[PDB]
Amino acid sequence: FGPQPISRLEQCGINANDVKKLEEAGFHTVEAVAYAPKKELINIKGISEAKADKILAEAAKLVPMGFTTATEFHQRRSEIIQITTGSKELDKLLQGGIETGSITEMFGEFRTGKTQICHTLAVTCQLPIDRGGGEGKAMYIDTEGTFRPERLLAVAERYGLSGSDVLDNVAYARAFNTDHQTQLLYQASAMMVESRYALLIVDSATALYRTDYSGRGELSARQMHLARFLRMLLRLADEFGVAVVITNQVVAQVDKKPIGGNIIAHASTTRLYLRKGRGETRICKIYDSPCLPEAEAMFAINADGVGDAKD
Amino acid sequence: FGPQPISRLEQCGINANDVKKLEEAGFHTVEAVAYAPKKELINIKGISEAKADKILAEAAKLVPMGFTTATEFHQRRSEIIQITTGSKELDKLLQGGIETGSITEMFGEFRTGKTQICHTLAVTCQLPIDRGGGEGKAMYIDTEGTFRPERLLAVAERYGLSGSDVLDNVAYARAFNTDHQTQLLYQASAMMVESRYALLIVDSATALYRTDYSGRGELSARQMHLARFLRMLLRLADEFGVAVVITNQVVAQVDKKPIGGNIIAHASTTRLYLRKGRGETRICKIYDSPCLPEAEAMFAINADGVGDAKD
Amino acid sequence: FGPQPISRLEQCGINANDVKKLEEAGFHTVEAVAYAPKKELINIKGISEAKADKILAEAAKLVPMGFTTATEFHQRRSEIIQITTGSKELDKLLQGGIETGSITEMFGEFRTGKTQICHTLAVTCQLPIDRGGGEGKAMYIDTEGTFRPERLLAVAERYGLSGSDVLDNVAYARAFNTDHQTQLLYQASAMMVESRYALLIVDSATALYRTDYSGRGELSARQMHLARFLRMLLRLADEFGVAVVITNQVVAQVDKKPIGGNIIAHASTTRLYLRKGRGETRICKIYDSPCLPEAEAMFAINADGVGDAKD
Ligand SMILES: Nc1ncnc2c1ncn2[C@@H]1O[C@H](COP(=O)(O)OP(=O)(O)NP(=O)(O)O)[C@@H](O)[C@H]1O
Ligand SMILES: Nc1ncnc2c1ncn2[C@@H]1O[C@H](COP(=O)(O)OP(=O)(O)NP(=O)(O)O)[C@@H](O)[C@H]1O
Ligand SMILES: Nc1ncnc2c1ncn2[C@@H]1O[C@H](COP(=O)(O)OP(=O)(O)NP(=O)(O)O)[C@@H](O)[C@H]1O
Repeated sequence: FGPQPISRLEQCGINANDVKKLEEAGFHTVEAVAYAPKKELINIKGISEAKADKILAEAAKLVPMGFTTATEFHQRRSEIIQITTGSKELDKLLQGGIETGSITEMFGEFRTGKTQICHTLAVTCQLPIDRGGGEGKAMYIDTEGTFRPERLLAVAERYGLSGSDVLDNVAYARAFNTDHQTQLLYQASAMMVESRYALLIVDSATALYRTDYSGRGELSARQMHLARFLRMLLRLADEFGVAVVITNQVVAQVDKKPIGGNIIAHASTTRLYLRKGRGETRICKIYDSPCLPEAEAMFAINADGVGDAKD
Repeated sequence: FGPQPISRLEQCGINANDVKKLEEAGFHTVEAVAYAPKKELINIKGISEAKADKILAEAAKLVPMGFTTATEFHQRRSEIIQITTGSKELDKLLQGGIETGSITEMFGEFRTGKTQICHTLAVTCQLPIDRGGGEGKAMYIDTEGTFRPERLLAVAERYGLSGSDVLDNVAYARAFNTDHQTQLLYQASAMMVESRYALLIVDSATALYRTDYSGRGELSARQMHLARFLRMLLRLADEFGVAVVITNQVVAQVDKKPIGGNIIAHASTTRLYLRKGRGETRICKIYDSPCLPEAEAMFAINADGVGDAKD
Repeated sequence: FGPQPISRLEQCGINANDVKKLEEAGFHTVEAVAYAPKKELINIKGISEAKADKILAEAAKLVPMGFTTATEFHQRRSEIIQITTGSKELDKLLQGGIETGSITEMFGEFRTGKTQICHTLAVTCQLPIDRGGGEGKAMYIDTEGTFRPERLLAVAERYGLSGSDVLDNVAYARAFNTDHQTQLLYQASAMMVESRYALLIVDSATALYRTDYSGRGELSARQMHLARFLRMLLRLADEFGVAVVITNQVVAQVDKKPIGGNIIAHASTTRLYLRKGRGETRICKIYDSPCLPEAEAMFAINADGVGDAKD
């Protein structure tokens, strides 16, 4: 029920031809269709004045904000679900868990468990609201080929759900390059129209972007392309309130650091760092998150997935 | 009491039809209606000569400057309120605080606390004049979705005010694109007609402008659009004397820098830089401000908001 | 004593009605009334032949040049006062200072100190001729709202003058748009009739002109309007010999530059560039000035105003 469909903005100014171009353009709702600047709609082989009428009409009949106090907004935030991670110590750290209708991503070294957390979340989101993760199908865009359904099965056994049913409600595709990476998101937006989603794990979203192209010159272009990809996610984030989790790679300071420069920085509504401890033990620390201060946690990696310190 | 309303410029040349177009055009006062060039009024389906009469009539009965010495002006500046930041060290830096009827904005890296300062100011402005921040409702245009009423509650507890009352006097809306960004300002101007305002925090005003469009070609257009947005703010700044605070993003030099190019530069009646120090500690330094020289400060981020170096 | 009044051109052809229109037209002298071509006077609801008689009469009794050698003119240039800047290094650069009965303007980046220099000059012009700046009241048209009387007080303390008296002899108004910008100049011309003036700082004269209107189309109009504004200044420059200083904004080359195209180019009787150096230090360099070739200078910004390199 979360969004209002495109076929709803059919007041008296949605003809066949009019709405024959908006869907194909990549608009499968009224929200993301309003959210768009005159700039957007005009660049899609429409008529200047015809397209302008389309905007104003929909906008009046979509609640396009206009200083709606703060008390009312405060209540809005109380209704937002927070997904459980499976570790009590990790849950405590997030004062509940991973926020929806936001951007939340972790980076660390290889072996640290960023890929791990994603698999665990893919299952934990397939539960009753009362048991943390609220009902809603999970989508996984992997870029590393590090998807392992077997890992999901072990998590399903811990939480005592039918593996086969859980795997029906997690959806997968592999993005293989930058242009594909962006392109895949348009398919994503269509997917969440038909059925209610809760979760995105985009495995290594930004990690592809380093091998992708350039290096040090015509990187301007990379930052532009990433920023464009990232704004789309955020569009997708407020439109439906699906929870965006991105995986990140790191680079040494050489004079230990989340890659992609700053563009990813300003995007992040919540940041996390992983590093390896002794044996199976691992450390998560918050980096940048508006809500709660910087804090550390012990947790471990069990055969059941991401759990508390077995010791 | 700060402005004179549109229905005041009703001497003998404000008919129904005459004043039926000025409001809808985006004029909710006599100040901003005078401040306008013949250019402005003429571009709004009015009559050349009819509109010209409207200008001259209002202008004579609005004190449209004309070399009113400097001693008189000096006294005017003594009457301007300076908002407190909550950190004594930070307050000292601004020889009182954030000037009203101006443009004051900070930029830094992610995690630095630009968003932080905004939330803190949103509360500090809801106080008696004697306790720094003068009485007058706060308006928050966010673009990042980094608004957290919870953060405001912690600040309210420190200063011992009713959270619920404070949240009634802070107003919120999210701008989602360039055209929306500008559009939202027209609603803003109407808002401050009905009730007395003190504060604007526009979170990431300029930060939206990078993902917004183009890059390196047809950027001319971006600068034009930003400059237009920025002049409107300034219009709003002298008209009512509401205090404008803008958040900014940064870009690496690649051969560390406030984005949007120079257009934002000339706008700024006061500039600030934030960077991260060791632990919870942070550094603010002044950049460009006509009044006081370049100086540095230690401050920290407490659970109460932006405070002094706990140490 | 600098000009001859309008009521002086009352030989035998200045009636009530005749001189009832020239003042209101914007003529408060014989100089600017003579400099005007037939075109001017005829466009102000006068009689063709009546207005023609008005021209010829005044012209005969105003010394309207007529190829007056070179040697005599050379002596005229020796009598022109040159205002001090307060920095010995900066003074040396101008072989004395800012020429009067001319157009002298600086541009640079934000933070560079163009606004700074203006404030400093506003005080330095309130002195005995022997101490640089010659006696005569200062007028400041600001467009940015970057006027700070406090800055003038610090300068007054250095030069040991009564702040209150100095502020009585600096006059201020804010121009808020193009039409206002031009309009304000007519009030200016009247101001200098009653009392002897020395100085104009027009803060950001041209800087308003970019946000003002258009962009890339119907810019021909901007050029026309600026050129008209600029010619008026020059009229004001030869008429009274009041010293015109204009502030300018800059634009990136995008393939660092004084804004407003070429029209400002030909106007400039002397040009200056500012850029930031290390710490409080700044560099001024001459651009285009007929008199002395291109040279560079170190100077600094002290709490006393614009001074020499403290080091
Ligand atoms: N079934 C399992 N039970 C317990 N531990 C496991 C299991 N499978 C793998 N591990 C270990 O748990 C750790 C998890 O980190 P891992 O998620 O593999 O890092 P990562 O995020 O994949 N790095 P990248 O390869 O760049 O994506 C590894 O060090 C593995 O050896
Ligand atoms: N309740 C709290 N008490 C103390 N510290 C906090 C609290 N909440 C968050 N923090 C931390 O304080 C810092 C504030 O910086 P922050 O305001 O989040 O940067 P920012 O301006 O939001 N960057 P952006 O995400 O681009 O808008 C962060 O590094 C947080 O970890
Ligand atoms: N009282 C003071 N003493 C010493 N330095 C100061 C003082 N006040 C301001 N400054 C600094 O001196 C510099 C002067 O430049 P400034 O005149 O502010 O540039 P500008 O011409 O105003 N640019 P714009 O904002 O476009 O008009 C700034 O970088 C200030 O931080």
